[PDB]
Amino acid sequence: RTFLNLTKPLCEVNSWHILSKDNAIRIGEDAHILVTREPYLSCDPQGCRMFALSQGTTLRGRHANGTIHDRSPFRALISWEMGQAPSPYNTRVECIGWSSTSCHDGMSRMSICMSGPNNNASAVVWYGGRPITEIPSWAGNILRTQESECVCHKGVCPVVMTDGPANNRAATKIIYFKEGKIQKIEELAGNAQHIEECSCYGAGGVIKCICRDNWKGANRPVITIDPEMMTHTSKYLCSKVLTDTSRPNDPTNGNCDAPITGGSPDPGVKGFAFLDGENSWLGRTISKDSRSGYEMLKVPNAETDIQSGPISNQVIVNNQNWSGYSGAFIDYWANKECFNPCFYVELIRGRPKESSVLWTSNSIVALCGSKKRLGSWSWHDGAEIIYFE
Amino acid sequence: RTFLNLTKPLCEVNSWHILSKDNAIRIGEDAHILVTREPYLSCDPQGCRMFALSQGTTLRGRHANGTIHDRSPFRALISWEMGQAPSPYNTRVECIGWSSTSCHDGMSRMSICMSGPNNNASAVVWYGGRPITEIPSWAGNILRTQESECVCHKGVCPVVMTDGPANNRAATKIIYFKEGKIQKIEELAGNAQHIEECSCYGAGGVIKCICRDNWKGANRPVITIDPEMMTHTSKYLCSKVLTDTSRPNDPTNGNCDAPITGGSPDPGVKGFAFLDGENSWLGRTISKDSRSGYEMLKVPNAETDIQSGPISNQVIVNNQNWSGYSGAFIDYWANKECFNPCFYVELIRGRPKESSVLWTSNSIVALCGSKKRLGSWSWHDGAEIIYFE
Amino acid sequence: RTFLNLTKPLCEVNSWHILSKDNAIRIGEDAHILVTREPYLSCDPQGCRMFALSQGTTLRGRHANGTIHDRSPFRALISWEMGQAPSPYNTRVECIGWSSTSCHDGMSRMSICMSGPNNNASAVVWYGGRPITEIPSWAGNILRTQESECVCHKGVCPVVMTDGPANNRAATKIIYFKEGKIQKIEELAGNAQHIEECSCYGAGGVIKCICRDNWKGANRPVITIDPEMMTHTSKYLCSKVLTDTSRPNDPTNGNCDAPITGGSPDPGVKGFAFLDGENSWLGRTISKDSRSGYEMLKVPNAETDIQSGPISNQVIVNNQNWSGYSGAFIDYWANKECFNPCFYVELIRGRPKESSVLWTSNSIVALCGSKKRLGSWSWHDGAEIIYFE
Amino acid sequence: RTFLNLTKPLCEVNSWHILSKDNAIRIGEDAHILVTREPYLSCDPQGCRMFALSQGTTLRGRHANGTIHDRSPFRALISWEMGQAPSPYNTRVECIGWSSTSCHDGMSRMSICMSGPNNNASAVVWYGGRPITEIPSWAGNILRTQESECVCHKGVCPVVMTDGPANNRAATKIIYFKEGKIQKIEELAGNAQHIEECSCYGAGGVIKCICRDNWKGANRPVITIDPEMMTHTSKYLCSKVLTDTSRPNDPTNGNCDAPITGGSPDPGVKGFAFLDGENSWLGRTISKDSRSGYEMLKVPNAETDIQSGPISNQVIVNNQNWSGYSGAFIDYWANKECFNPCFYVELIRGRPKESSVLWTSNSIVALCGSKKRLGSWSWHDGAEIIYFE
Ligand SMILES: CC(=O)N[C@H]1[C@H]([C@H](O)[C@H](O)CO)O[C@@](O)(C(=O)O)C[C@@H]1O
Ligand SMILES: CC(=O)N[C@H]1[C@H]([C@H](O)[C@H](O)CO)O[C@@](O)(C(=O)O)C[C@@H]1O
Ligand SMILES: CC(=O)N[C@H]1[C@H]([C@H](O)[C@H](O)CO)O[C@@](O)(C(=O)O)C[C@@H]1O
Ligand SMILES: CC(=O)N[C@H]1[C@H]([C@H](O)[C@H](O)CO)O[C@@](O)(C(=O)O)C[C@@H]1O
Ligand SMILES: CC(=O)N[C@H]1[C@H]([C@H](O)[C@H](O)CO)O[C@@](O)(C(=O)O)C[C@@H]1O
Ligand SMILES: CC(=O)N[C@H]1[C@H]([C@H](O)[C@H](O)CO)O[C@@](O)(C(=O)O)C[C@@H]1O
Ligand SMILES: CC(=O)N[C@H]1[C@H]([C@H](O)[C@H](O)CO)O[C@@](O)(C(=O)O)C[C@@H]1O
Ligand SMILES: CC(=O)N[C@H]1[C@H]([C@H](O)[C@H](O)CO)O[C@@](O)(C(=O)O)C[C@@H]1O
Ligand SMILES: *[C@@H]1O[C@H](CO)[C@@H](O)[C@H](O)[C@H]1NC(C)=O
Ligand SMILES: [Ca+2]
Ligand SMILES: [Ca+2]
Ligand SMILES: [Ca+2]
Ligand SMILES: [Ca+2]
Repeated sequence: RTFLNLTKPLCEVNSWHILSKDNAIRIGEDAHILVTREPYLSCDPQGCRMFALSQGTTLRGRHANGTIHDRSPFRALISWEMGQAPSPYNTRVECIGWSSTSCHDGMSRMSICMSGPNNNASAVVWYGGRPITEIPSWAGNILRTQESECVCHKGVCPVVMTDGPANNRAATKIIYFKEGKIQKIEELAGNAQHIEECSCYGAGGVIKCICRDNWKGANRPVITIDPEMMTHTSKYLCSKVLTDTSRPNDPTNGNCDAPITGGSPDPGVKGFAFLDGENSWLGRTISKDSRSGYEMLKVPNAETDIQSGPISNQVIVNNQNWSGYSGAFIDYWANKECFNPCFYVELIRGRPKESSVLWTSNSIVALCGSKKRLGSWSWHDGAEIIYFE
Repeated sequence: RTFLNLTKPLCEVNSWHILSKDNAIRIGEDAHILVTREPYLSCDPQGCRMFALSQGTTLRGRHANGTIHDRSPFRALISWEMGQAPSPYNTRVECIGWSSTSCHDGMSRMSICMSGPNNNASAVVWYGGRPITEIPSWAGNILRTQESECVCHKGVCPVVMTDGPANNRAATKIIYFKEGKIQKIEELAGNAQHIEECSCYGAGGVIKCICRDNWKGANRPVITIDPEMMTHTSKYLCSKVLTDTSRPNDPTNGNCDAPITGGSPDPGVKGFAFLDGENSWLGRTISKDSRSGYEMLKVPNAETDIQSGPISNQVIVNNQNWSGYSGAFIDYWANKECFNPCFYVELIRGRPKESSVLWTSNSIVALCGSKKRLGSWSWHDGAEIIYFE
Repeated sequence: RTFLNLTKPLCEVNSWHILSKDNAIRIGEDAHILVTREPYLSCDPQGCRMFALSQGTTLRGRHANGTIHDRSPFRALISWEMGQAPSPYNTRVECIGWSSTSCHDGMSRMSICMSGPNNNASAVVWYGGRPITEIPSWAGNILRTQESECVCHKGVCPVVMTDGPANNRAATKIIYFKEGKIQKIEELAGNAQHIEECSCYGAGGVIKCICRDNWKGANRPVITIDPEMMTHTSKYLCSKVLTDTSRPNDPTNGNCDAPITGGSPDPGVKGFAFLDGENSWLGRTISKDSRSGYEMLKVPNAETDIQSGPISNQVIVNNQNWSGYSGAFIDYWANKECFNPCFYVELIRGRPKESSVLWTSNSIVALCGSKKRLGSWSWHDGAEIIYFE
Repeated sequence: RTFLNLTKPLCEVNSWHILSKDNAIRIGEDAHILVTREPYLSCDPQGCRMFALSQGTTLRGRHANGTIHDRSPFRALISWEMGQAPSPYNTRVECIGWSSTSCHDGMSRMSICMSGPNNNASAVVWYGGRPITEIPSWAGNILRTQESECVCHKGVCPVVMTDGPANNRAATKIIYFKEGKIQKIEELAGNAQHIEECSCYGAGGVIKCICRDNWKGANRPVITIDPEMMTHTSKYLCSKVLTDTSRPNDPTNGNCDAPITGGSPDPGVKGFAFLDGENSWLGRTISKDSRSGYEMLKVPNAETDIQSGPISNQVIVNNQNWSGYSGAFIDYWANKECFNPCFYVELIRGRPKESSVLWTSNSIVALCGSKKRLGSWSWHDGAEIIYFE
């Protein structure tokens, strides 16, 4: 056991293979499955786990009614063995709250959750399963964070947090942790105009966080973090291939340093990309308006070229099925000379798009890169809504 | 592993951060969750766990009917991973009976349960998960104990027990254990006139037990124990801020050495406080009459000053929601230079306050000290009783 | 770490303290609890576990219907953490069949199950979780064994087995195992005329098995086994206090060497006793006709004196409640200078005594000796049969 | 821990003893049990586990409806502790997909699953719980594999795969893995004309794979693999005792080098055999037409003599009960001088044979060889289909 160092480059990726799928809604139709949303996966030296914000009720329970609501005193971050569906019997409570992140540094796991009222939230930072630090809201408006895993290097794990408006300038900070203790706090710098729900990974000693601009941009903000110097820079993804949801049609040219407006009717969704020159892949919903479908697009130089377009594609979820948030993770402890990109897609079921039921929940699908040319099919949730009526 | 020694001082506390909530009643409305009461938490070198007295049925089961009853041959102390809800599938039986205490001495856990008929109860003392000692009733009237964790120092774990009337003078003893064997027994001494359900913690080589006087006082008795000499003193919390339930209004002056009587209609409830000069916090139900709401009041010198009032407060459970028992615990194995205060609140649902159902049970919330000034909100149970009708 | 040696003497016993109780039937009214019968307990260096023969269905399942039947291809020996109820989620399948025994030699656990048709059953002997040895029926009539734990000394664990009529002379053997391999087989010798379902325990290098004579005696046969020499003798309990069920009134004198007959209407039930001169205790159903109630009786010199009677008694289950099989076990790995006797009572619910349901199952209660004079109460099953109607 | 090698000989087998049975359909009538099919068992240094392809839904759930269907994005290979029934709470996801194999090389477990659309399937190869290698379909027609365990020798684990028509010549390959990495690929060679679903086992440094010819033969193809040279040969079982399902009556002579045609109405079923000169056993369904009943036949020189007939038999499942797939496995880590043959029988319930329900699933029974002459009885599933109507 030692601290993880981000000493390896990203593996070449040409295709995406299936890693895990929990079929939670299908199973939760009759088994005791907790309602969730905002899932992800995170790994450690022993393997990978799935994570999500429980709503403190089962899917078939009468308390599933009303779970469209994002914040309550009944939510908590829970983790479970990858592949299983989350039940009250197989899940570990990482922390209490309604927004979270988590990562392993090679020694222990840090987990963070925000809870409390809108104008007075606080974060609690846990390490090795114990509470270490507490951070009060600094802008009095829903202190909140990534909703996917953080990334560590030589013991130092940066985390992106925001507090302030969802539709206006907000106060974002990069907080650098070691064993759950604050090493440094920076205010967000650079040209990104709004930051939410960053999806982050590391490679070659560099951490990149592709985030959600909920205020103006249909293009995604990118923050580049040096976890050794504990400094960062920010801007937008340059590609004309817009990846936020509710975006206009892709334009002739993207914009590296300003948001591209437009889209209807959603201001944003969590998402991700892996940016590695020619070896760059962008995820997005297939629908430009809604959280339906999901596609991976290989867009060489998407980080630096406003003219970059797709040279290959892979449908992860067809546009006849619902998707949701998407984010990045990597099994940094794999026995490979490169760090292989993985991602998950949250498959939201229920409200508001399916209003024949009273609840909102999701299942999870996750895939990682392949150098091979693999065939594919749609990994939709798979549940029949009529069965819940 | 080594014996825990109470060598550290209490951490400074200015507010309370969320530690855990199990949402047991919400989840138990449709998953297989045990009916409980008298819950608490207790930690060890590896972490913290939740404890409670099962009723030997699930919340939705037909045998949940009648569970307002406190004592039966179908109760047992159970423990389980912090944050999970107590099911028949994830709970460890610590011992059999209907009143208990438990604590880890740094090497192993000691667990104690009382069972039997009112006029002939006995305690069984467990250590390392094996029964070590048995203790028969000495006053033939519901031999009973703490209903929250005991505390250990150099292997010596004092426990406060009582046998005798609930509504008149009784026979309290402090029994000193090491590896589940009786080292010494003392009869209660000092100015506390009635002792029940003590909530105890350790700091700076001194163990403090804040208890319930079910006979006269609305102020809580306080026993101070020297675990090395195995001797003690007792009196009452000096503060005018009364913390028992069914208490009258706070008077102008409290009384260190005599009970402050009054209040209606109930003689008492298990509660707690941390007492450390200016760094003192008293918990109580917000209602002076019923087990509803729960608030933490910072009252400097509450332990010694009859005129001490609150300088701050934090609502833990709003007064439109049910509370219950409350008690102290500490993660004595945390990687801190001080012992940080934690507490839990039992959130009782069902009878007698909610008679639309035939059962009585509870969920749990737990919080710990923070040196920061954190925002707060209500951590009420969150179940809808109508769903159970 | 090492093979257990039976070198310690039995602890002095003056009353019985509660060890465990699973409340399976109460819990199983709603939770997913397996139908069982023929339970017992058995310990190893880490702790104690509960055992029983599942019927391959849950209590509330439609397949619980018809579970009065003793033998099917759907039964198996399962073990689980002491105190929990047996569910499909927390039980380990030891082996497959419809008669069993099990014991730990200090290194690993041996478990044995018989299965197959009446005229052609077979035993499979398991060790450390792997199948070691198979034993075919020698008399073509329901090869069967103890239905409670065996006992090992220096790695040698003798097991008593019977093959032959239940209501006439049969063929009993003592098979000595080591690591699941047969070391020696002996034909039953001595004065016991019929042997079934032996309840065995060890002390001072000697193993005593108290059994059920289903053919003639209402007094119980006693087999004494020397595990080093691998030899034995047999006779009956001498006491006039008869302990099998469906017995006549206790006569003026018992008989050391021949069966005391009589009783109505059933030939036998599994039972046990601890025999240590003055320190001797006999368990039996309170009713002399049916398996109801259960009492422990201290009968000095029960093993040698035909006029020995009780000098103390403890009611374990009141005569208004159903009991069932009873058997011996000891936690040989306790941190004590003596081996402390323990026993369990099988609490049978359903058919044939409770015919308003279609199933037969049980719950378990277990107790151990105390040197103290402890109060007591009835530890009956606690389920309300009407809730299953 | 070392790499396992196959130098030991097969144990002599004269009868079959019961190893395990999970009773999953009986139990799943009321507990939360996953719908499965294509089960098997596989062992490692610690013991054995049960495997199967889940359908991503419980047996009682509404999504059970439609589970006759073999391939969907909702299936996954799951493993669990031998003897338990597969629930959402005790199952490990080995990989995602609708065809699999798995085996332990003495150091870690390799698991492989195929998923994707019929024309573009892909395999993901896992080792030690991590994804290692991906393989795209090469014939573009349902790439598929063994549905029972693979076998490893000195780090090398051969796997047989097929891609192509089910009803005509297809493209079978042997792929040799080491730590999940491809060491070599071979096209099928020899006189076997069609290969599906091989049941494989090792002894004397040689792996034999007994398969299913779904195109022509009612006799079973046999593939002999040398795991050191990484080469193979193929032909058919010589015996007149035909072991596929939907076969004609046994002819007077079998055929070592060509398929024997006939039987109605089904083209084949996964099965197995142990081939060891005189010590040879063939399994098959009792019915020549349908997947009903199951018998083991000892047929000396079945691998080499076309006139070889049975010299003994054992009924495993009577012909009044449904059977299904059957396959081979061995506990190669047993403490024995020889490798003892084991096998399982999949017990299919529901569609198409039991059309009164909407689902298809199964339970499992497994047996291993014995040198003794043990009696036997039928180990059928035991659920009442009426209870599911
Ligand atoms: C802390 C919190 O409530 N986060 C919520 C965020 C915010 O609403 C937006 O990022 C605006 O800040 O996104 C969601 O609401 C959403 O769009 O589904 C889900 C998530 O629970
Ligand atoms: C899951 C689904 O049905 N998605 C469909 C959506 C939704 O019906 C609307 O977004 C509802 O507002 O509409 C589309 O035009 C889109 O947005 O891509 C087509 C897509 O197939
Ligand atoms: C052993 C026992 O019965 N303890 C019970 C005590 C006593 O009744 C009082 O302390 C009076 O002695 O408090 C309760 O009843 C109560 O107030 O809810 C709960 C608890 O179960
Ligand atoms: C949980 C709850 O509703 N509490 C309410 C109680 C209860 O109605 C009574 O205690 C029932 O006896 O009444 C109050 O006046 C009080 O006690 O402060 C107001 C409080 O909001
Ligand atoms: C193997 C077997 O069937 N054992 C059964 C035995 C025998 O019937 C008797 O000992 C007569 O041999 O006792 C029972 O039937 C019984 O009385 O409740 C239960 C047990 O299952
Ligand atoms: C559990 C129970 O009800 N036991 C009762 C039994 C049974 O009813 C009969 O044995 C059934 O045949 O009858 C008694 O006379 C007896 O045996 O002592 C009284 C006892 O209270
Ligand atoms: C990958 C796949 O679908 N395998 C299926 C195979 C193929 O149909 C045949 O081997 C023909 O190739 O056999 C089954 O269908 C069957 O007979 O019950 C079950 C199994 O799921
Ligand atoms: C389980 C069962 O009932 N099997 C019966 C089968 C099936 O009914 C048919 O195969 C359905 O196609 O028919 C038989 O003639 C046979 O196959 O030997 C008799 C056998 O008892
Ligand atoms: C096979 O394993 C055995 C037992 O570990 C070992 O003695 C032998 O050297 C190995 N044989 C080969 C050929 O590797
Ligand atoms: Ca946006
Ligand atoms: Ca009081
Ligand atoms: Ca008898
Ligand atoms: Ca065929």
